[PDB]
Amino acid sequence: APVPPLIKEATYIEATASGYMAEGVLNPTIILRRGQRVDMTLKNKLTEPTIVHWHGFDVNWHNDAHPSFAITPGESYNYSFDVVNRAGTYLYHPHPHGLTAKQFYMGQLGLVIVEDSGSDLGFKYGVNDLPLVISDRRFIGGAPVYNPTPMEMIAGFLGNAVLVNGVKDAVFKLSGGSYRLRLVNGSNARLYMLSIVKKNGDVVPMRLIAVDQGFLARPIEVRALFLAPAERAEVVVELGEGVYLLKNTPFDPMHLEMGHGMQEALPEGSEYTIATFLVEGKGEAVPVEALSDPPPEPPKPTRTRRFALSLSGMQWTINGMFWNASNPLFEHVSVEGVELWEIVNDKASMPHPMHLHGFPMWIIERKDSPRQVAELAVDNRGRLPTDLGLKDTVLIWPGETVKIVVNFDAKKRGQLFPFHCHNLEHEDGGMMINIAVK
Ligand SMILES: [Cu+2]
Ligand SMILES: [Cu+2]
Repeated sequence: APVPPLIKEATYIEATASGYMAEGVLNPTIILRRGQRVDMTLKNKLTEPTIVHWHGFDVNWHNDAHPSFAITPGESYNYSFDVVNRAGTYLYHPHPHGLTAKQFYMGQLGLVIVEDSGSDLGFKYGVNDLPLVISDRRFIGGAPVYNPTPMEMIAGFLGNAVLVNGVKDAVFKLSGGSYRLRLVNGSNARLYMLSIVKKNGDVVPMRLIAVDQGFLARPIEVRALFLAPAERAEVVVELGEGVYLLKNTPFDPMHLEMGHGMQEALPEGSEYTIATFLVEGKGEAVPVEALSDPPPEPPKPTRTRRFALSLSGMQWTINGMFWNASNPLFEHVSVEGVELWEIVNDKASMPHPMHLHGFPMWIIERKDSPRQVAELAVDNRGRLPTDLGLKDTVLIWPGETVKIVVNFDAKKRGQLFPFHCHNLEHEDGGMMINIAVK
């Protein structure tokens, strides 16, 4: 069961080409307590600028940290803030404009686990509480390469092999029993439709217990789940003796941005094995029923804002806007109070996992979703099981409209927070804008 080692005291971290180094260990999982103080210094050991982003964290833009605060090689940057996020699985990764995709892909990506009273639900990290960070790489000669062509910058860079926690053909030797699996899409662009199945047997139901920003009100059994870049989904499964497989099952990738898609070595919608679970012996049963940290009801919006996701020529845009490299402080959108955002993805487009920094989002409704998505919805608002928890990254399919509500807390007025697609090629391509809180 190869998973990232834990790091209790993350006071110092170095950004290296192979990933974050702290205490001699690469990309360790930073575990924190809701309410505790974080204080750590980032040192840039790269040959280019960089900055760490605490994905999904409620912090000020200085501790976000905003792309404009990126540091040069040799410099350091200090983060100091109180952890006010709910128990959940978050991430820490690079955010320098134009260089994020490569740094991320070459190795810079770690997990941030926030714990609170009773959040471990009886599971032990590294034993039966397993984070599965799924990523893909394009191997040439057995080594990963990141050489996106202009067309791949438009569509997203897809690898020809999928890894779990940095391991190719990932295999887990487990004992029979209950397992909490923290599914994390750590890929640059690849979308997954995840299912757990008994080898040459049936699909194993997964009980979804948490997403990006924490626990759901109650567990929700699902058979498959879409997981786009940066989305997180924690599920509980009961494994008996035998062989189980974490797989990608068939779906329509909907690459309609430039005709109908390009030739791929490992088709996004093809069936393939992500990880193998060799379950042998009798292990511990961990009863899960009550999740004691429900998500709050969404607030009442006083203003509706429409967002159009479109490809303008060779430039991905949001309401026609895109990042201004010459002015990283440009205020694309001025917001205040509680707003309802209607995010509409063009038909001649591709799925985009939109992510908002600094403020979590409540998913209100999905409309005009493709059938493969509509069939998975569990309420009359077209919402998916993952849409039922508080989120920070949501997938919007071509032709689909996803409505979300966000509380732009007045406490953060005067600060800038990025709103962008988490497909890293799109992000580096400029599909990111600043949200200015007023
Ligand atoms: Cu973020
Ligand atoms: Cu995108």
